[PDB]
Amino acid sequence: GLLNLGVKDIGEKVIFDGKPLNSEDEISNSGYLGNKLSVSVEQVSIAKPMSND
Amino acid sequence: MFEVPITLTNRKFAQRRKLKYQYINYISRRFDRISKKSSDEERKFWKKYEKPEKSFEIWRTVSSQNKQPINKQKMTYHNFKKIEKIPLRKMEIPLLHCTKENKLYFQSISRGLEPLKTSTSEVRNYRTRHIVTLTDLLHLNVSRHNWSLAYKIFATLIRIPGVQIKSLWGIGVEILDNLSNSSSGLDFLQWMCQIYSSKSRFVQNINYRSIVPPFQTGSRTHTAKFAITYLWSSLINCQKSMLIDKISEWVLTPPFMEDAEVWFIYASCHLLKADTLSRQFVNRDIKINQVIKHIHYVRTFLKICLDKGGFAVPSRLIENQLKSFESRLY
Repeated sequence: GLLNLGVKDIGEKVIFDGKPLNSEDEISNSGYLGNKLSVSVEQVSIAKPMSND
Repeated sequence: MFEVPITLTNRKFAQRRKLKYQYINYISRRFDRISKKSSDEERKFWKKYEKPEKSFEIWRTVSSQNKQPINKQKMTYHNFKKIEKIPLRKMEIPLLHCTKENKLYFQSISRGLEPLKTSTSEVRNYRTRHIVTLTDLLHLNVSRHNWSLAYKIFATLIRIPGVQIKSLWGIGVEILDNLSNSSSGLDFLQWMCQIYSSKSRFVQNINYRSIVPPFQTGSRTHTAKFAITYLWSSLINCQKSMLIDKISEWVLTPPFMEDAEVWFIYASCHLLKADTLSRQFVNRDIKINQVIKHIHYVRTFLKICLDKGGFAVPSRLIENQLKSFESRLY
């Protein structure tokens, strides 16, 4: 279906930290942003209408 | 003898769990400050752990990255002697607020000595007392292959206020093994998965008494034992009327998008169609390219059974089953 086929065209949303690891004091210390979300959605499903109580 | 579905609560069993789990914590926080140099007191203790909620026991399989080195640092008397004194000397002030048998219970369970008086004995309530009488004869007559009498015990047991999910769905073979003037047994499993089925998250921080996950509740990431029972027993019954479309539509409506066992049975619905329809009784336009869906539904729903977590299937044998279905397709 078009919904599950559509959630993989808008795939990933990534950020990083402002915090450092305090690693080896190198250019790898400058080349380190932190750790990274890659929050994504790989499935969307519509449920037939029910009732909750 | 048997397990009784009671939320029985006494302060004596509630203080002695409030007494023991206090003593576990000081002697484990003692073991923290020796191994490095070498508030409820129960809600604090379970934050170390992860309750299984699919099983009674968290089974950790061995052939993985759960290997471990042996600590050859054995325990002698001189390590066991002072790691237990100062938590016993720090326990001394609430041990007079407790009863005269709780302090005696405590120093018993300070040195091993697992107890012998079970909570089902000394309740003396007259309402739980007829529960414990009716639960045992319920489990006895089902064990003794007696069904008209167990159906009378179980109709009386569920009408007493205080009973639980425990007795309800497990020994509902009494409708399944009656089959004389029956309500077919599967209408009761439909009663179970219509009122108890909730998709709440297992919150794990509250201390669960009298409701236990692995065999009576149905949270997220844990399909209920009675929900998947109503799946298999309504597919075996669905064969034995020879309605498959009535359940193949019905399984389609929940997206149980975590567990793999409901995807095998959702493949197994179409596998019974591709075995029943592939007869054709000739000795030819739509019946050939309808089964070509039912082969393709078994193949894609078996792959998503493999896509989810651990539930292995004989997918080498099923393709020997499915190709034998193809031999009459051609």
